[PDB]
Amino acid sequence: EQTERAYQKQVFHHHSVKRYHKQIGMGFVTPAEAIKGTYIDKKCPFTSDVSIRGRTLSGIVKSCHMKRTIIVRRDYFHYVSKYQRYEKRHKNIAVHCSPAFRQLKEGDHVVIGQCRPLSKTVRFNVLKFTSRGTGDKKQFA
Amino acid sequence: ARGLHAARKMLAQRRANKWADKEWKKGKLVTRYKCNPLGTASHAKGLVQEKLGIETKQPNSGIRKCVRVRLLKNGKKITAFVPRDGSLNYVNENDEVLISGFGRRG
Amino acid sequence: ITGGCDKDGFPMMTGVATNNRVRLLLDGRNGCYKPLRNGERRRKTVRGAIVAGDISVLNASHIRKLFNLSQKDDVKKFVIRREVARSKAPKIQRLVTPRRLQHKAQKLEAKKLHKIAML
Amino acid sequence: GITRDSRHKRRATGGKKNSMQKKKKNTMGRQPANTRLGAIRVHDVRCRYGIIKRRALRLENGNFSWASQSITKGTKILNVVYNASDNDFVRTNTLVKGAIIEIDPAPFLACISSRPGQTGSVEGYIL
Amino acid sequence: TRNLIVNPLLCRKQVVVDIYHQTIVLNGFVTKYGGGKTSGFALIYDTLSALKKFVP
Amino acid sequence: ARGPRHHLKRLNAPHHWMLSKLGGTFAPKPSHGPHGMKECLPLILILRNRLNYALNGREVTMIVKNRTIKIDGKIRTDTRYPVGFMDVLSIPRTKENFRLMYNTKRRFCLVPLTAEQAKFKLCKIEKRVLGTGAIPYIVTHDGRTIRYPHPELQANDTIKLNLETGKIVDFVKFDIGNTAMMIGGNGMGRVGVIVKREVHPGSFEIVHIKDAKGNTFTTRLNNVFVIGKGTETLVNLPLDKGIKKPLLQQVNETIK
RNA sequence: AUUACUUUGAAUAAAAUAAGGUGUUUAAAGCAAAAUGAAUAUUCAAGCAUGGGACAAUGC
RNA sequence: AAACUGCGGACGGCUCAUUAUAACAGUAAUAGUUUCUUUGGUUACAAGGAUAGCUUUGUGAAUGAUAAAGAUAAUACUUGAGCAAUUCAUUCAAGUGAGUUAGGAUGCCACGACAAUUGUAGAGUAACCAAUGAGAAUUUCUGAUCUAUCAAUCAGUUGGUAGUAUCGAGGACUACCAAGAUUAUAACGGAUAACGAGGAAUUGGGGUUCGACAUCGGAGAGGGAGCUUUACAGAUGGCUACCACUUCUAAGGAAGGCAGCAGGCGCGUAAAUUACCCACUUUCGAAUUGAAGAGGUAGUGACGACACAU
Repeated sequence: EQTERAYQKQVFHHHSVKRYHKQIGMGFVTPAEAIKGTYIDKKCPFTSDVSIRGRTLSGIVKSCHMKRTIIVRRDYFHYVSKYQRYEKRHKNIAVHCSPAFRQLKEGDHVVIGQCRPLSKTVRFNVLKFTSRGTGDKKQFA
Repeated sequence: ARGLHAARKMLAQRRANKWADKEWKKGKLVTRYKCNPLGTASHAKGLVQEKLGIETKQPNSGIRKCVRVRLLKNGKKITAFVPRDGSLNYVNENDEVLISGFGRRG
Repeated sequence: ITGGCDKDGFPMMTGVATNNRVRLLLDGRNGCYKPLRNGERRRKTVRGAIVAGDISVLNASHIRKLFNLSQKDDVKKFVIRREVARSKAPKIQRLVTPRRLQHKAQKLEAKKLHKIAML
Repeated sequence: GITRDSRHKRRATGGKKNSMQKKKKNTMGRQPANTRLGAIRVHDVRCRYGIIKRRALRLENGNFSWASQSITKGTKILNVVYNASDNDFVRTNTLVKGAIIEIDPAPFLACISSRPGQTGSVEGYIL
Repeated sequence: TRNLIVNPLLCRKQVVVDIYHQTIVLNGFVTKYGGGKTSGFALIYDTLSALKKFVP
Repeated sequence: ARGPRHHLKRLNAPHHWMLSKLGGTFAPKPSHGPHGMKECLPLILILRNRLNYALNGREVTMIVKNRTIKIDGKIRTDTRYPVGFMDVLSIPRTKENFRLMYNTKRRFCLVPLTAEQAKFKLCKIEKRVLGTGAIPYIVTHDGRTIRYPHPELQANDTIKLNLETGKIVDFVKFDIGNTAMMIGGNGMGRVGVIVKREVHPGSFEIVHIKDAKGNTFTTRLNNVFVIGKGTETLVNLPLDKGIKKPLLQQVNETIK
């Protein structure tokens, strides 16, 4: 929590300090680990000053090797008019992951939400996740 | 490959198989502006240097009057026919001559 | 002395100091150039402060001050009246000059009347 | 001039971009003014849309604050001690936000909490 | 003949003339195919006060 | 495009401006004001096409600058003033007054306003915000900012505005029992009674409107301009009474 | 439990395509005239909402 | 008339060289930024110098060339008298799906006004809140021609922290830490006789080819680069330096950029008058009036389309 050069503090800090947390919008519960946890993240959708605007997508987590940021693979089908047939496609999206989702791992379906640009590529935030199977490689966030 | 989701191969197969088209490939390779003396140009302007008589092919028997022309753009040497009878007298050297193909396309 | 142009009518700059007219980005800031555009800095070959051979040619509010012209006298006779064959006093600019019942009627002393700040 | 566009960067795949247009004024950039310790000297910059930015070059006095006592009085800056970004900023005594500096509490360790290159003044609190 | 309307603000009347063969300004004088019948658009400004100022 | 544009092309203008395709190269771009680019009709169009007073734009300047036309309570002298919704028009010189209301045929219509009834103009509130110093206020559909309104007045209501006094008279809430004139897309120009509203938190709120004869259509919430309460209309509706004819008696009648 | 599919809508620049009307004398044209502006039909591929779950994919 | 001052030439017109997820089309966001103009609302009986236009002396062949002196005004530049918004630290807390949010309060810090304003007869100014404006700009999702005689590509590169700069998020930039990012669903690279779209030619259906060019969006003004003015320009019918050209010449020197409108050379199979007018449409301006090679008219014109002679 406090191991870097600068003093890491919440964006909205107020003396009781209290664990700041705001309520996200259209029917997303606040994670339990975002309340009792001692972590500090400046880009979390709940305990920080980043909102969730219009677009909202979902995908499968494939990479869990970057700090507080994961890559979600979304697979769809593209329709070709001439041949009246579809074709498999995919796109990789870099999504910021808050430290609240402690059990998040590669290969788990994840719902992501848009926000203001957080990095050069990361502009989506993880909202909720669902557990799935195992493949002997328990790579977490 | 007939499947509903199998559109990747059918587009790949059609792309590869289109290159065997002798005429479609000709109009897409970079040789019209390189190997064809006319190129996309309808006609060509040049100068007359040498006059030829090309003997007709085996079924026929005669001498076809012809000229050798060097263009003003590429500078290559090409052979041109005389469209009418006795027109070799009218033709001269170092004069503007227009060359535009024949009945068959190039 | 004073300023002056060059043999080719190129002003000598009191700022720079050269013996042959040099070119620098110029405007009306030092008078040597008249900006055509807005902020037209032109590199014009103007002379320097040196007076060497190339230089060759070396060369009522405020009307309330023409001579102590105060205001309260309402003097339209103190103001110059050169005559032409008309008696022509130029004007009397912003002051308390005689009429002054357009100024302070509503344009300066309505003012809480033509400036009302109310509830 | 300095620019802040991504047209000169590389894609996530390592593919170098190709230039379609020259530099534009909408993505301007200006050199930093490392606010050092010296006589008060602030230059006002003419930003876009006509707004004015106060660029501080050298300051000595900051309006520090105390949160446990609710008092905000100015105090003279002594020297830059700790910076969270570059230790080389300490030697130059550059005044930037988050720079731990020491002061003598004559009217009362301080951390600068403003942008002297933008606001034009130094303010902080008590650690 | 035809249509007669009076402008209440420009002090003029708009009329449509039809030929069957200083205060009046005649424009649009064209005939049919082959000649003969001719038409136009006569404008009358009555008083000279409005005419001298409502004119290009 | 180094900055804001000053010319509007003839073919880029909104289609409901009745402008021809061979009339000219450019169209009169409305100046900035209370109404939007595609939500307003320029004053030049009204006095050249809808009223036919001026043959061309040469005589349009010799009318508006003569302080002859009053927009709402005040008077405007701009040749391209943005004249949008039903804000009143007054020309005392010709003893005729109009109103810029919509119609079912996707246009702007000029209903006749009598002298007595031109003194008021209903305005739809766009937002309610509380400024600094605890001074709340509202902004209406023409951008008009007024002082302290009723504390019950919400963001999406309608108010009865006065011209000479510039005061509030009556306000109608947005409910399930009101009548509205549509100002949007497919339904714009229609009059009906709000019967149901469905709210989707993510994107939009959608309402259901049923006509007087029983026709039902659907539109977005931004397009709901309340015109009255309890099947009552506070303004004079256009010639076709704002009802939608389903093309059944459009081609047939126009033959005869 | 999503997705796909399927049905309805919302909103969506004009011009252009098909055109609704209109004797530029016909026609190309024009939206004009003797109040009308077509509801004008869209818009491939995506995005939002909704009725249905047969055929389909995702692990319990 | 002038000239000072204000506004405008960042609109408009032209061309398609660059450009291969770049731009562009639909779509969602700006609770991540935002002006100019316009609209609604709010917050001493009058100080001071100098400056053009004005008068007088010149230079050189001169450019929209040029200096000194004597004067002369402001709604040009400042002084001066009757809260609004900005930064920081603390706190109280109601619309919205969504906010320590609009908003209020506490304490210093900074700017701090409503022209020291104007016609005898027909308004203006200074900041601020909000519309403008679906506007401009950044950004989300999907979608693009051929090529494997292109299979591996990237090191500011991928992520994090702190600062810096910007109008603003952001490796946009700097410092420290980790090794990460993409790829057979074609990454990386190469080609174009590649500006993209609405659309055009032709089709029973399916499709193939074209789209520089009416309109919208992008870029540029011979080639890059750097800046000034201001609300918007990295402006080029603005400037500065170099590269390549071109002009007058008193031989000392000066500026110029027709991918604007006519016209010329060259290139070619290939394409028109060195005309008139702001009267139609519209823009700019101190504003009914001035200007507009935009726009309209006039001339050539067998690119084409319609009717019709012998």
